[PDB]
Amino acid sequence: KFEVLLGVYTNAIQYVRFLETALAVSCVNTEFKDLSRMTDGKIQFRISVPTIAHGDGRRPSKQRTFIVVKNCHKHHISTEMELSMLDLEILHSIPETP
Amino acid sequence: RRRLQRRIAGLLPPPARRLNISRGSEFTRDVRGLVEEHAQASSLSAAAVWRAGLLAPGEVAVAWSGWRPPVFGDFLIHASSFNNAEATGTPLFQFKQSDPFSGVDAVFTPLSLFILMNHGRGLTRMANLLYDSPATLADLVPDFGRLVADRRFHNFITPVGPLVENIKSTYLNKITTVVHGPVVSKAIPRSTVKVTVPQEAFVDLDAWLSQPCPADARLYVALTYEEAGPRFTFFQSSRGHCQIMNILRIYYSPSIMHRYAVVQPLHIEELTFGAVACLGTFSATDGWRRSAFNYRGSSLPVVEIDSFYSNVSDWEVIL
Amino acid sequence: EYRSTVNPWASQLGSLGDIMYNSSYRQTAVPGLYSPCRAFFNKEELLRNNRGLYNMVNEYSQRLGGHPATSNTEVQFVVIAGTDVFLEQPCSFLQEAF
Amino acid sequence: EGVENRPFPYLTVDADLLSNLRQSAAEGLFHSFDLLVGKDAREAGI
Amino acid sequence: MDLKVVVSLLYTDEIAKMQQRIGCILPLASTHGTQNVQGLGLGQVYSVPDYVSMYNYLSDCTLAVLDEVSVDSLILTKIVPGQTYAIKNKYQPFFQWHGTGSLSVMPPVFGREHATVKLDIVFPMVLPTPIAEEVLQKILLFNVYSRVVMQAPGNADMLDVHMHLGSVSYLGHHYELALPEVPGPLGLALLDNLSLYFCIMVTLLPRASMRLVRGLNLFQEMVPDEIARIDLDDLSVADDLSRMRVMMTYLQSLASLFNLGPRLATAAYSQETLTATCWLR
Amino acid sequence: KIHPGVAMTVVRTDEILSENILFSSRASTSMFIGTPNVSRREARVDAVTFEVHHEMASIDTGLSYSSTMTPARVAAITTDMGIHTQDFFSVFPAEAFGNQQVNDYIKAKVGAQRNGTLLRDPRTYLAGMLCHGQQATCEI
Repeated sequence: KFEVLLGVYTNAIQYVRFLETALAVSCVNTEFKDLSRMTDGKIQFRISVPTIAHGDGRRPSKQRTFIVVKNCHKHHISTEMELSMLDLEILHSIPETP
Repeated sequence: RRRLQRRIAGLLPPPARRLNISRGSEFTRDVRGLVEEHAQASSLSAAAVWRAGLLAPGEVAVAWSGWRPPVFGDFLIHASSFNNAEATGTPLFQFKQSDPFSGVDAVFTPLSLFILMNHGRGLTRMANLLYDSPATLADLVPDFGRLVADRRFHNFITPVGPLVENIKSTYLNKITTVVHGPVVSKAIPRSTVKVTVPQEAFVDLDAWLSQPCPADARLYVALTYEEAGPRFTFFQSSRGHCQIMNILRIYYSPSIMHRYAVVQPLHIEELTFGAVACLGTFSATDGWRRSAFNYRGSSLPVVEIDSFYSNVSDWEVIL
Repeated sequence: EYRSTVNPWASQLGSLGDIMYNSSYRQTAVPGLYSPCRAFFNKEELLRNNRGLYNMVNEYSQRLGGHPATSNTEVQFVVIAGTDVFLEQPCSFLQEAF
Repeated sequence: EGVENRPFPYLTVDADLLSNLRQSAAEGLFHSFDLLVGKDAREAGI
Repeated sequence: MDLKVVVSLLYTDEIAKMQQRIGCILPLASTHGTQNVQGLGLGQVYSVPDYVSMYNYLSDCTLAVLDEVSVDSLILTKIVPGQTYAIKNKYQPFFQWHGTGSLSVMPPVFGREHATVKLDIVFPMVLPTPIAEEVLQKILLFNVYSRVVMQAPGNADMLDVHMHLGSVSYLGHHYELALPEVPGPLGLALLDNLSLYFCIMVTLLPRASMRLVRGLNLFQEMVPDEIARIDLDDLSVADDLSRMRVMMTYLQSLASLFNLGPRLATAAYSQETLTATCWLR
Repeated sequence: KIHPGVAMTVVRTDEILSENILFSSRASTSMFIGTPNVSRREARVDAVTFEVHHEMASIDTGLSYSSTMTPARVAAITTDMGIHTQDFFSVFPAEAFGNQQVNDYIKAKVGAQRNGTLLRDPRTYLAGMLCHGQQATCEI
């Protein structure tokens, strides 16, 4: 009287991309192939403010201009996977056996 | 017998130790194969992984040279104990904590370990500038003044090699130290890390003596117990450990008289006068090039050991 | 404005509350317990948010700005890990209990 | 305070990023900014 | 490189007893490819046992962390000073390992039946170095304080020497030692001549400590008392020479044995899986 | 159960497990997704250990706030909003009275030293370091 096995199943890990999900609506992306080379990023705004001419005697603000810059951030992520040396000594050989 | 020939045909060829060249200007295929070293990192694609030879067993080779890979230590520490603006190559000192299952470690820079020596009684400007509150460092050790008094501080601090990677975490920092092996950085563009030891703590021992020129000049640490508190002096010496203990007794012979004069060893545990340990070997020709460590407004002078090979040893007492 | 305090035994600078609750919190303290009064009595926390409004709104969300408790434990401890512990807290933002 | 003022070719976006600006720079939403009022509001010398 | 050693010889209980110890280390006779059953460690030297012969055999021959256990073979890998290894603390006196601690391979003092597999594969005890020197003191002083109460029972109290010498406390972990209460006179037990080596070391020491300060300053003469300093000054020169030679040999060999010998050095211990990334040192 | 001369005012704290709503406007930041790099970081004889890396570099392209995060609903409350006052005999275990026999009388009459197994956050402790839920520590 035997020991049947009725199936050997597994899950298919579906790929998830950042540009396939809808969180990417909130930020515009760019493949910058050498990011570790970059030590500091910078973007610079110049906001030339207009002014109302006033007839009452007040201290009048002249032509103002804000120069605000925004420095980039750096996020470095890393997981850690393992591989048996028995699964590499067969990978770096050539077999002649079924 | 031909299958075994094909097996040995991959196992026969050693690394090219010599290569008769005709011109250096030609830069042949053979001298290029002699000089080329396989990298430890590549882009995450099958072509770059297969060409970097990361999947090769034991070593890296695209498909034994004297190059052994380093072994790293990973330490989850309290983020208030460590300062993230320290230099990359600085040696660290793990304190073996007394609680059985603590998941947070206690490491110490020689600046971080200095304000343990001071509080209870240059560097002290920088060591008080880096750590604004020494009371958060004085409770990492549960009983510092007790453990110093009965002379059991050396067998509780174990050196863990110089830092290489420090991710700036908010509450529970994680640091990477080369606890043994070639001190080389882990970075996406690989660069050199130099072991930074402060200059007023680092005392040279080859020049303190003032024709045999050896290859490697090993670096030593020295936790020594004095009357003003314990000290951490870093010794550079070209001679072996059997020579370093004799010359360290010769170097510290006045301080044994001072410690015997200013206090009296009325107990039996006060007999030990410090202990030293080897921190690793570096080259004797180009070692210990002096530099600076610039913090926000002050800078202490630092000595920078380049091409360091961390290999820590257990403490050898000086008496 | 018609009185200075509702109790002088805790509101004063050297009162009983500033005996037993005004202690500077350190991660390496030997009890390690969580006291919910320490957000109201720390002089280093009552003057922590004297910086401007947008620079308090910035540091409110960007990190665990001050005194969280460990969730999913039996007794409340102050956190030391902070890896998967995400929580916001208005009781340090506006210093009032309900 | 960490900002350079060079005669850059500034791209002219159409965003409404003037709204609550002189009050936001006062409280300190910007980590580093330069206010140029009067003659300082010029495309500077090269 | 080729690092496997295939020692050829098990039934189901012996296999299952070998599988519980499938990660721990054991000494090999020779650094060769295919070995025999006797080549595995401590079966010819620990079967009266003594610590000095087991220590000499353990520091002498090579070691090996075993990997797999077959029906007839024991595929095991030797350890060389070059590369790094992964060892597991599967030993019956359980001592919690911590990160970056020097691990010592000391021969089994906690009984033969604690660390053996009677097919007789006698594995050595791999326990950290401060616990190693602490347990070595607490078995050595126990043998001394048991021999003095087998000699004179009014000198030491047996209940006094079991409160201190039966408890090791390193890093908060409190350990209790399985100690022999009846070691038997005239030796015939473990640690029987190492505790007797020490007594020859201590006896000839005040005869020799005066011998150097007479031969060869003021600081070295204040820390001892006066009576041991000015003790005899008149002995037979050949007898003094023989005592000096035996004292120097039993000083140097005892000190090399008080160094714990084969010293591994772990880096990253993980009690989630009980493995420690070690190497030879 | 008679009144003392004082009137204590308890303070608790309560964890409210919420379910937040993160809004973030379109093209707020501008990220620079680098390339993945695998690096071998532990090569022992049993199993080599790879550590892949990745680096991104976000930068906000607006001046004001461009995200918001409100709670939507209370999923649950986790702390029992009850009466578990913490004891100062665990917070300050070094402080003691003059007599020892009044000390071990006070610590026996109050619920002193009920538990001493955990003196620090549990998450920090390794593996193998009260039937209710998280107890809200009252504070008089």
